[PDB]
Amino acid sequence: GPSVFLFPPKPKDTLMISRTPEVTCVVVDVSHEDPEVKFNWYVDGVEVHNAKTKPREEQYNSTYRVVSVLTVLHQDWLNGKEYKCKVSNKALPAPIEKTISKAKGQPREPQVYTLPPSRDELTKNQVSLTCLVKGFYPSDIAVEWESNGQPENNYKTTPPVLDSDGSFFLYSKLTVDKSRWQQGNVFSCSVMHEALHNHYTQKSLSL
Amino acid sequence: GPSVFLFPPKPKDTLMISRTPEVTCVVVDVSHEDPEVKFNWYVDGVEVHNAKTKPREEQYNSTYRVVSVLTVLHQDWLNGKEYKCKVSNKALPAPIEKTISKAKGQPREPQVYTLPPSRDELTKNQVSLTCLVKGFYPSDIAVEWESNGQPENNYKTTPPVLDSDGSFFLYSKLTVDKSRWQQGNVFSCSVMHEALHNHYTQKSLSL
Ligand SMILES: *[C@@H]1O[C@H](CO[C@@H]2O[C@@H](C)[C@@H](O)[C@@H](O)[C@@H]2O)[C@@H](O[C@@H]2O[C@H](CO)[C@@H](O[C@@H]3O[C@H](CO[C@H]4O[C@H](CO)[C@@H](O)[C@H](O)[C@@H]4O[C@@H]4O[C@H](CO)[C@@H](O[C@@H]5O[C@H](CO)[C@H](O)[C@H](O)[C@H]5O)[C@H](O)[C@H]4NC(C)=O)[C@@H](O)[C@H](O[C@H]4O[C@H](CO)[C@@H](O)[C@H](O)[C@@H]4O)[C@@H]3O)[C@H](O)[C@H]2NC(C)=O)[C@H](O)[C@H]1NC(C)=O
Ligand SMILES: *[C@@H]1O[C@H](CO[C@@H]2O[C@@H](C)[C@@H](O)[C@@H](O)[C@@H]2O)[C@@H](O[C@@H]2O[C@H](CO)[C@@H](O[C@@H]3O[C@H](CO[C@H]4O[C@H](CO)[C@@H](O)[C@H](O)[C@@H]4O[C@@H]4O[C@H](CO)[C@@H](O[C@@H]5O[C@H](CO)[C@H](O)[C@H](O)[C@H]5O)[C@H](O)[C@H]4NC(C)=O)[C@@H](O)[C@H](O[C@H]4O[C@H](CO)[C@@H](O)[C@H](O)[C@@H]4O)[C@@H]3O)[C@H](O)[C@H]2NC(C)=O)[C@H](O)[C@H]1NC(C)=O
Ligand SMILES: [Zn+2]
Ligand SMILES: [Zn+2]
Ligand SMILES: [Zn+2]
Ligand SMILES: [Zn+2]
Ligand SMILES: [Zn+2]
Ligand SMILES: [Zn+2]
Repeated sequence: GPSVFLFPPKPKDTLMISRTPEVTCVVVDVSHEDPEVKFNWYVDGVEVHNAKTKPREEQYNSTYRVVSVLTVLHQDWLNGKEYKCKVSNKALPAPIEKTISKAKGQPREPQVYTLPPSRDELTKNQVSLTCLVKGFYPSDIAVEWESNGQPENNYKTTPPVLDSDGSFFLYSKLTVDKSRWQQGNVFSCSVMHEALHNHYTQKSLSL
Repeated sequence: GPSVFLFPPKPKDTLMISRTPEVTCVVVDVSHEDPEVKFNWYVDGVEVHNAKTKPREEQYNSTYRVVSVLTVLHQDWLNGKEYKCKVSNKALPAPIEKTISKAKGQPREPQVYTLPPSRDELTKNQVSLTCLVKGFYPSDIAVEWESNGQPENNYKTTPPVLDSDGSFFLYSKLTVDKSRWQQGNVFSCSVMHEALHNHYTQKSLSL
């Protein structure tokens, strides 16, 4: 019979009040002999009716796939409200329900530290600028780099790593020409996390 | 019918000539009506006969599981030899073969850089000592920390991250009391990777 998958919003969409987070309920392996699908949505057990269901789409394996999208409020998601998607179909002996929420647990604010290149690296043509983000909970987080009101995109960030105290840390590495570093430009590590003030902070790095 | 899984050696066992790396061929879902299992092992297509097969073990789901262990030579594994495990059984329409080798690709030597705590962190009771390992290929690697001929084990290391040039980097974070740092102890980041001389290097960090 059919299977249901319930997907959370994109993490950045939950941390920027200007964006619109949504949860996505996908049903797959709907058959042609029973193609009719009913979604019901609940927020903390209270049925809501503002979801937007897309029309069925036949797949190449002779099944149907159908998606319903529920917009969630910025504050509702961060305050831990629970979103339940119930999918009903004439082939199911009982409806299928799935519930999802923001990662649970007491929040912990990141500490953000920028580290200049190692003295041994200063001999190369490019240098690594390092941003350590530690002590945060939950692990949902975004990191980017900027300089002079422009995105610096030659960077990579590690996944969050579970630290010994139950919080998370990561590192972000930005690679720049040694000349840019020596000329004194200011680089900034930008971090978005639920437990920061306005879910945002910035730390800068320069010679 | 039966399924076969072929496991590589532990990465540290491949990088220390004093250790003994082995590949492990596991067969699961062997039935009771056909419990007889024959392993054949090949190194670069040449059959070898020094593997050590364990006796069948019944599982709680009324199947059998059987394991064969082939020791591999330090140099053979690092030189890219291919290990094939062939499993034969009266229930298979044809034998099952699985092949495994060290991660393939031109090797690249890690650059190892140690970074002292951020100036802003020096106000806390504990500080983070950072070891950046970058530019290495393949991603198999081990990292630990030492001080005064003793293991410093209050550390966490990120997984390898694919960098923009196709090599890998990671970071290791060692947490020590601020007093230990200020008292001038020497901490050392130890790295094992195939492309280092003797697959080993060390970098030290102190105030
Ligand atoms: C018949 O065909 C259908 C349709 O598909 C085939 O699909 C592919 C393979 C084609 O090449 C063709 O062969 C076919 O058309 C099959 O349907 C599939 O069923 C699978 C299970 O049977 C199911 O697997 C589960 O996948 C989950 C992850 O799905 C992600 O990522 C995959 C890529 O890896 C992608 O295919 C999915 O679409 C889905 O993508 C995410 O979707 C969400 C929702 O839209 C996105 O979230 C939104 O994103 C937007 C921006 O994009 C915005 O931020 C919104 O706010 C936000 O809400 C998200 O961004 C997408 N991510 C990406 C990367 O794209 C797994 O989690 C899941 O796992 C759990 O799985 C197992 C349990 O079953 C266990 O291993 C374990 O417990 C795990 O916890 C499954 O792996 C497929 O998703 C599903 N495919 C689709 C397209 O729906 C059907 O199976 C087949 N039937 C038969 C009988 O063969
Ligand atoms: C009937 O029962 C059997 C037996 O087991 C049940 O097992 C558990 C669940 C119990 O609670 C009971 O319920 C039962 O007894 C079932 O057999 C299982 O079949 C699975 C597939 O059907 C198979 O899944 C595959 O697992 C691979 C990973 O296995 C690892 O890790 C798991 C833990 O996650 C562990 O259970 C395994 O033993 C194995 O552990 C590794 O073993 C190797 C070899 O020993 C170790 O390597 C050696 O290590 C030593 C030091 O330890 C030294 O360094 C040596 O030099 C070195 O060689 C390694 O260290 C071990 N690691 C760990 C962490 O322990 C997956 O990779 C694999 O995946 C691919 O899988 C899918 C494809 O099928 C895809 O998703 C994808 O393509 C992936 O690429 C599978 O997930 C189980 O391993 C297997 N269990 C065992 C114990 O063998 C059987 O299924 C069941 N039948 C039925 C019909 O229900
Ligand atoms: Zn309604
Ligand atoms: Zn609940
Ligand atoms: Zn907010
Ligand atoms: Zn033999
Ligand atoms: Zn081959
Ligand atoms: Zn060697």
